Amino acid sequence: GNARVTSGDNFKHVTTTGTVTVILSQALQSNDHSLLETVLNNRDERVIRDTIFRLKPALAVILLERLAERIARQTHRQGPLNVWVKWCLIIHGGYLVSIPNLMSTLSSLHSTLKRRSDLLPRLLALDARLDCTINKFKTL
Amino acid sequence: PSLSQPFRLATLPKIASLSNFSLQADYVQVADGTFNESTNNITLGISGSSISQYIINPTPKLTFDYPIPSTNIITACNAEKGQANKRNVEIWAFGLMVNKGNYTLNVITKALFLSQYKIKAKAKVMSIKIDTKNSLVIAILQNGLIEIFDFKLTLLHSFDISYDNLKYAKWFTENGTEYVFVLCPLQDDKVCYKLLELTSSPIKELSSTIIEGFSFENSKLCYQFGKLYKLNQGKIYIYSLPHCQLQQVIEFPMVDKLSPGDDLISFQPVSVNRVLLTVNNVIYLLDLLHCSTLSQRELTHVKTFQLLKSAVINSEKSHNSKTIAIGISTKNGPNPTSSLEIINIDVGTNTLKDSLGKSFQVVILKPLFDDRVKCNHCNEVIEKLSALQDNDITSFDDIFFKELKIKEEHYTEKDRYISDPGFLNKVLDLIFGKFSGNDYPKTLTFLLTHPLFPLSRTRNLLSLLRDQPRLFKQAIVTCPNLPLNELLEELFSIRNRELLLDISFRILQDFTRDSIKQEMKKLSKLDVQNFIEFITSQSTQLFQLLSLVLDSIGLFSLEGALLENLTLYIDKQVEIAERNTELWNLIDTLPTYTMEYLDI
Amino acid sequence: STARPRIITSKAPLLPQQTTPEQRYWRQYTSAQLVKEHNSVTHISFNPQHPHDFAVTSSTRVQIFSSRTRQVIKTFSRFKDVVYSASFRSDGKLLCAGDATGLVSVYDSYNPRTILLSINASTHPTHVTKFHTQDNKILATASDDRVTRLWDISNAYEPQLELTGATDYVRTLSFIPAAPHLVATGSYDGLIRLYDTRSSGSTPIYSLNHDQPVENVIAVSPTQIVSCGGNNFKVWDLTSNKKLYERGNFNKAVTCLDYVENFDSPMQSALIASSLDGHVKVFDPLDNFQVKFGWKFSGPVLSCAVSPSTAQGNRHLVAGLSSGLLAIRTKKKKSNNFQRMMRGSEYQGDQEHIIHNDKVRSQRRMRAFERNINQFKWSEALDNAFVPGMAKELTLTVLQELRKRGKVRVALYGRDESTLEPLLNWCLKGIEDVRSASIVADWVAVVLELYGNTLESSPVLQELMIDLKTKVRHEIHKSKEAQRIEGMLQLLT
Amino acid sequence: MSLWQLETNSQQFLPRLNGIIIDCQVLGPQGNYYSLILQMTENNSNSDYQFLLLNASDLTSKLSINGPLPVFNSTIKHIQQPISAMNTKNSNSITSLNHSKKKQSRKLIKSRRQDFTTNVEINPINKNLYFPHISAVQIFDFYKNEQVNYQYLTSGVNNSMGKVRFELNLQDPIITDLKFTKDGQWMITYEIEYPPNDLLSSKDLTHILKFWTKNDNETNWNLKTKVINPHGISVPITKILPSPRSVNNSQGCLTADNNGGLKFWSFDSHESNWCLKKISLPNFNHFSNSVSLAWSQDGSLIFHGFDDKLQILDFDTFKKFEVSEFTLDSEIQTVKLINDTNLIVATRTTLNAINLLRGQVINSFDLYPFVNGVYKNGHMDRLITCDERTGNIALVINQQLTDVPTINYKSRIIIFDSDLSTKLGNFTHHEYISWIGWNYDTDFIFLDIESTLGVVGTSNSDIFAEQLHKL
RNA sequence: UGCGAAAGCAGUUGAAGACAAGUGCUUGUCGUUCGUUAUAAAUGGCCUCGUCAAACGGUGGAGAGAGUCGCUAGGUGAUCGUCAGAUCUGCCUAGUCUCUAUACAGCGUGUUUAAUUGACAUGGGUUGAUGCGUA
Repeated sequence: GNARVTSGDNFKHVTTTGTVTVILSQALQSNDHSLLETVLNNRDERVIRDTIFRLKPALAVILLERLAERIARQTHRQGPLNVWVKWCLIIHGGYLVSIPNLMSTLSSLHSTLKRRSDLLPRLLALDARLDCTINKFKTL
Repeated sequence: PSLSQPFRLATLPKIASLSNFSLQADYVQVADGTFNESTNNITLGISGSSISQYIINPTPKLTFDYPIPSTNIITACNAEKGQANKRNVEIWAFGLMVNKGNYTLNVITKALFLSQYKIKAKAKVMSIKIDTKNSLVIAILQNGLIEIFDFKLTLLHSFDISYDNLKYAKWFTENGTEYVFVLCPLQDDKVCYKLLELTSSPIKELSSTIIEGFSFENSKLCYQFGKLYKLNQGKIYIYSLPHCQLQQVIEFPMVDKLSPGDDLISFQPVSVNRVLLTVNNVIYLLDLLHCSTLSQRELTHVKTFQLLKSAVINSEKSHNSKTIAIGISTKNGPNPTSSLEIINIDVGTNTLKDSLGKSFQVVILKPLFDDRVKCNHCNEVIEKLSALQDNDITSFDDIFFKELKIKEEHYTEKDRYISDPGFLNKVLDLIFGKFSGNDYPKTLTFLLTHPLFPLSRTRNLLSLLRDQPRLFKQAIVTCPNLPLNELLEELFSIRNRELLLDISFRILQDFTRDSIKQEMKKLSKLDVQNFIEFITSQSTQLFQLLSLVLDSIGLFSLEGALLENLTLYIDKQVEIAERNTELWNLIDTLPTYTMEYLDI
Repeated sequence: STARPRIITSKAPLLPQQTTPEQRYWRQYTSAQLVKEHNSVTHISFNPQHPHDFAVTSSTRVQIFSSRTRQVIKTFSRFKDVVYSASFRSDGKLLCAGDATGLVSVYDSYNPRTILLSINASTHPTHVTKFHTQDNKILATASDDRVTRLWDISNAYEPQLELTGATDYVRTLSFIPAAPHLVATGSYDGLIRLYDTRSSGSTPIYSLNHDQPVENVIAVSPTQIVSCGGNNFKVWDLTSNKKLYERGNFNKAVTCLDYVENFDSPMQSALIASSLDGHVKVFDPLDNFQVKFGWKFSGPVLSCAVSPSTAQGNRHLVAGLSSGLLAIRTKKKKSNNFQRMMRGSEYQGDQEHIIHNDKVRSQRRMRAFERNINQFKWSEALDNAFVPGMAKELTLTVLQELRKRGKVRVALYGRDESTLEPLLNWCLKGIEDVRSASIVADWVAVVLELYGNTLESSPVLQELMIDLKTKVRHEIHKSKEAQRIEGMLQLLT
Repeated sequence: MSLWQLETNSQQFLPRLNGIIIDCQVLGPQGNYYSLILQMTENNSNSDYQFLLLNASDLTSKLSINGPLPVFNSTIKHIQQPISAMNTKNSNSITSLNHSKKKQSRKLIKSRRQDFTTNVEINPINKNLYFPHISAVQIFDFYKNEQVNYQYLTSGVNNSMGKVRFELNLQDPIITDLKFTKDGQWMITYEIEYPPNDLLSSKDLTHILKFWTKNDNETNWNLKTKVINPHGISVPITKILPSPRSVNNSQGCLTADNNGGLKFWSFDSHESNWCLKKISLPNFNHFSNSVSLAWSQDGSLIFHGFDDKLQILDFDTFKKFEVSEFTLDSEIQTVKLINDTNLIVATRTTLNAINLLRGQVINSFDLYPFVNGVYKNGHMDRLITCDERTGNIALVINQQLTDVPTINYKSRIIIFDSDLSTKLGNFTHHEYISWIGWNYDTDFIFLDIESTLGVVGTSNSDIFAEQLHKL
């Protein structure tokens, strides 16, 4: 019927010019998706590091939430959006350590990252089989 | 739960009546109305000195005092704030007796003196209630008469309980309806209990019962939430209203050691099923539902401390766990000085969490059945072992194994009878005393395999064994409840590769990840650096132990040059792990014209 | 015997940011019409009565839009200078308007030609003119003179009461329901002043400090009043005279605010708030005023309005922009001889002793893949999985059902390269998704173990494997990364 | 059931019967009724017969009769599967029957694991008896001794079709645990879905947890929420404990793994669904199926017994209390607190009573002679039951042999007071008692392998009147 | 088969008797016994009671579809070619941007936490089956 399916890993209820920090802070505060999307369109890693560097630690946490939801809904953005996530953890790591709760607020990341990794053993099994057949007819 | 230090409210005057410390409490009366959880004021009647009101916080101070002649003793005193014909007023009602010849009932009205009235009481006034709503003052007399007066002390109604020599009268309210009960001694240790309802007559008797075996001379009585508490000869008797029926008797051994006559005891309730008990200068907070001592405090600077009254929390409804109680403290010295003191009390959460392991009350395997189906003397052992000569291994092993009929040098399910802990501890003590140096008996090897190895001997157990190689691997593998700190110190101090893997396997198996992470934070930075170098030179349990290390070290501590070497090793391992996994999966996994030679 | 169970559609564990019942209602305002006006549309109001036409004030004219037609039906252009209000009375018969000259004009709604009453409220601009909700005769006016006069329709020569005490422009006026004597006004002082008309008046009974210029004050309920000013809106309780909640989710300064209750939405009550940042967002008063939906427009929003509770037809959401654009979003709502011969169908047995019902309710028609599985057509059911215009979720179920039935090889025996490519084509795209990755691994494994020889002699099948090996290899990188970010995320905690 | 019309060789069908048709017969002077015997081959432990009397006119069940349908851990007595075209898990081939019979007799005699214990539940609000049949629950009324419902609680090929030949090797989801909240308005079910064989994903079992609701008047449980892979991937839920009335007014539960992890779920009104409120990390690398869980009535403390070690964890912090740890001689089978003061802990070699107030064991009774390797981990828990007022019961079953073990069994019930000081009663029953549990009244119900639920508890007118009735 | 965790760790799958077929010999079988913890395949697949249209209430979504040479990051091809690059004003993938009946899937609206109505004579006969539409 209309029951909700869920999982046990859902811990929800438990330097340089060109930086877009000004736009990013406004977009996150007002939850303006369109304004946020333009910020995420920048792909120059030098820009990404600097913007997160100047971004206020309080706003960094909600940025991680926004990226996690975008990555979970769209798998094709998993690559380009990860560098945002990786830089957020590197720069604001000290702030993230000193937070009363992480699982409830970062529940979206834990679920999304957990899902992909659980497929890892199966994909290796498929890859080995595909190599076995790919090797066979290539030599023949 | 906890007990705060007492802080002084006032110094009692040096009056002859108050000089008798055993009877000192009876001469000081506490107003019920002014003393509760939310009131910052306390009204007190000191016999022969005055009736005083004090403010408790921020600092104790005297706010009002009414002098009384020194020959008078205050038998009952109450104070309540209310509106009287409308002005906000504070009504003070107190009764005195003068050499037993005349008895005075007095009401004083103060503006928040507006009026003062005085009448002659028939018998000693024991309990006084002020009903500010109806503008009434109700007095209970020792001769059984309950007299209702106005604020002008005009008699409105008089009710007789048909019993004299009344000894106990306490007030309580239930569901907004006002009730009172009283206890009247009878002969042959009998006691008439009557419950009265206050509403043509304003007093209605609801129950009347006679209680047998209820003595007063050595009984301390107090009431809380429909239950009556009677301490007698170290036993607390539980009577439940409205019939005052005995429910429970609680044994308190700490009072059974008290010689009769010298030990000063007071009793008061502080919350639901929680009371305050005092023995001379020691204060006990007790939970009677679970029979546990929540807290204990000794007042070394005072000879005795007697509880007078306590502000009681209704913990079932109140989120506040902090309250206050009042008592009289008597100092040590040739000229003892009595002082009134206040103690702040944390009752707790009224949960079994609070009472666990704090009981104030101080084995042999038994066949399940007393008596054609398919089957699937410790002290003497200790005495024999102790009598041996020192360093006599063969005899010590012979007596232990033969007499207990043990066959193996390691514990088996058939040795369940030997699991008595006291016997094992004594044997361990003998093994330590009887043997030292490099030679220990085979009994130690058996004990190391015993699941109930005492926790007391686990500490330094590895340290005692640092001589003999074989005794480690028995201890590491099987010895129970070995401390984590010692294992971690041995983990980073030992170079033997085999012990490292076994120690790593033991640590992870028996300890949680978070518990291990905290300890490694204590370990020196050089030791962890040495461990990391060991790596760069079953493996997952060693690597998973490494991943715990990097978490303990943190970002700040780790050094870049070593990080480069560690990174290269891991990348090589990841490539190898990827390579092996591919192998593992592999293990699991007509022409139109043809030219042929015919076989003929 | 039991009826055949229906094939259950596969539902993976919930992902973040699911659609909420509140969102599903507000997405239905789909049809959008963008009208251009001469100047900024300062105020928008809805007729309280059927058909609930709404009036928009822009430049020097007031226009009434038909609800059903969504087009102008009346025009009030008699005003010489700028207009500043078009509020209807509770009866909906009259609409009042203020003017920069300060004159207040009362026209008969739907009859622009006739002017019933003309009041010269002040020499300064009269920005707010609102009819009293409970009492029909008295009309309230607030002007830049900073005095909010209470006029009476019968006596237009002198104000009935002249409230004062505001040290700045008063541009907000509100009447509290169930409290006809009370009147609430908010000035750019940052103070919300409440007045009692029963008493002598002219001095507020008390003031509530908002700390920013107040742009609009609305009384959501008899005891709760919500005021929007500066960059946030705060809800005050009069009985306690303190702010219960405050939401500053907006970026620019909130300008307009409207409240609708007891309408057919899942949310009993809604609070729409303009932002001046292009955003108009919905808040739920039942849930501590939490955001539940939002729209974005081209430019700053000055006025927002929603159809009253008893709209009785298609609902409307209206947004007013400073550029002069008006955005409208709408949620749309034989022979007698033969009959005498056949006249018993209408009867439902109301007068009979025993009523007997055995008709089985109609089940929804089953899809082609379900019918094939029910008839044990394993191979055909596989074909129906890979057909053009087939839902991705529905394709996963038939693959999961066939596996659950134990028919994976059974469906794959009688196949060649011509009929194998549709499965491989889906596998090429299905491997990417997390939900279908596990199912793709099993099915791809079987076809390889079952068609190794055919793969050698078929070049087209090989190429499907080369690109597939590329894609699975790409998934390995994504899954490996997710382990690394997971690994470092453990370091932080 | 197929009606072959022999005149034209046609046929009519009555499919989706509850079980395979052992026997079929036409019962009536005019063939009014059809009598059928159904087998329910899903339960391998026992042969579950159901007698179905159908009305031939419309082929509707005129009368369906069956007794209790428990699922024992292992096959009992001389139960043998029916004959099929192939030898499968649910059937026997032509050749395999005799060898299977011999193997079964040899297993019952020679082997030492003789566990037939079955899981059963009691509905508090209604006192109906819930039997977790494989992939379904049979709701049975023991006051009336009649079945009241049979509901499918899992996905799978359960009544979509009739499995034949290789399809008969498929394993439907198994309902391992089934429990009720103290209030009785919520049902918690734990399921294991077995993948089909000969695939890449043929070794990865799926663990599911489900929360169902129904009003008292209704008779069918409605699934409200579904958790796929609780506690992680391929990690079972060994133990389930519904919460006491004190915490969340009985709308919570704990699930415990074989890795030592605990998860506390509760019903959140705002979300309207069950969500994971609290979590404990099963990070350490120790595995054991011997997990037991108890909760104090107040709700302050929770007793978690993993392998040989018992822990007292506070509910508020969901961690060890700040002695909390208790070591035991062998693995813990069941932990139960008869009263808040007394905690009764059963290990594989003995049973003990301990005072939490004193932290000292009062009484210890030997169990090794009777329970050495007879039962698998956790089943002694469904053997031992406790009242919340009077006391607990120990059930001990023995094979009877005269001059090598024989099939027949004898069961002994022992009533124990709180702390096990005295044996209030001692009774003997003549059959293997699979499960004994405490009805919410004082009486205790117990189930026999013979499917028998016993209870242990405290003139001219007169002549004309006769003749007229005769006529 | 035993133990265990689910991963796995150890250990098995023998002898006799009878029958059929082929040529005393060979193989295969067992509604035969003793002992040990111990491929399939007789063309053979699941009933009927009422359908269709339009709504409404929750539950999910990879959204169902069409544009925009508007941006961002990639992959890559035809021909020529002074290897720098040209014409195809190249193609494809992903994100972003614009739009629509949320357009997509599913359960229910016999009473439920919530949520429905309307149409049909549920028949018989004739023609077309080279049906009808589309390239």
